Amino acid sequence: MQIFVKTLTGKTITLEVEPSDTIENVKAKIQDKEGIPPDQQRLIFAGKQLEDGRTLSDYNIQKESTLHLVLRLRGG
Amino acid sequence: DVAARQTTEMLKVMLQQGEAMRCPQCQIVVQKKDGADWIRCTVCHTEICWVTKGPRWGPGGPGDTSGGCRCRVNGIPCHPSCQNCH
Amino acid sequence: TTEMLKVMLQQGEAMRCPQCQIVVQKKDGADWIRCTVCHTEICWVTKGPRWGPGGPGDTSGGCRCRVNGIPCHPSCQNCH
Ligand SMILES: [Cl-]
Ligand SMILES: [Zn+2]
Ligand SMILES: [Zn+2]
Ligand SMILES: [Zn+2]
Ligand SMILES: [Zn+2]
Ligand SMILES: [Zn+2]
Ligand SMILES: [Zn+2]
Repeated sequence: MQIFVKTLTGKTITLEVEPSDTIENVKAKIQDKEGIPPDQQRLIFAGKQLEDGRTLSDYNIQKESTLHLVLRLRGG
Repeated sequence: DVAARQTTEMLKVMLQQGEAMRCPQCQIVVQKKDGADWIRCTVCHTEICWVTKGPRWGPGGPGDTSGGCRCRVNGIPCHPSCQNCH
Repeated sequence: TTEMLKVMLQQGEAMRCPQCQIVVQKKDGADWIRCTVCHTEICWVTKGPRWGPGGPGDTSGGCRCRVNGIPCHPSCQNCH
């Protein structure tokens, strides 16, 4: 199936996922497609930060759902 | 669709509390984890002044005080709580 | 050899030219490659055409690196 991830204002990427994929797996697909290290990624769905070990299923993320990507960066 | 609104509301709260902002160049949402009063955007490499929630520099990049927070120009910090925004 | 080339394509150490579809091997260090056959400009770091059909400068297609100050990819150093 497919899910969407909001990045820049107004911009979305599409990802190829399975209901059983974990959050760490999704962040790996984001890194492959967008070049953002997984340790910098925080994913949000329906107002909740997603935990690396749970799966799209646990969070009730279905086809055409939309996640929001936030960058978590270290201060200088 | 209740999902979308819950996420919009969460982001609104993050912005209001100062826990997140939009990168002023590329408009991705960024959060700062630890460290000093500045971060560099991963997407576009813009330096961001966290304590004023805005760009550190003008369009010429690092060194360009024609815009940005102008920390220490004429000796004046960009914010009274600034310790180091680069 | 052709067998190793098959694996490089499989593994992403090679790509097909976006204009002419011939196999293009990686130029280590470089974010840009000029195809040796059709001479089109390739953005290696995004694995796509550097430009639209109008050629160099045409940001109606391609990776649009540096438009509005935004690099085409966080790892890009210079894709021309
Ligand atoms: Cl900058
Ligand atoms: Zn940015
Ligand atoms: Zn500042
Ligand atoms: Zn400052
Ligand atoms: Zn070619
Ligand atoms: Zn490029
Ligand atoms: Zn580039």
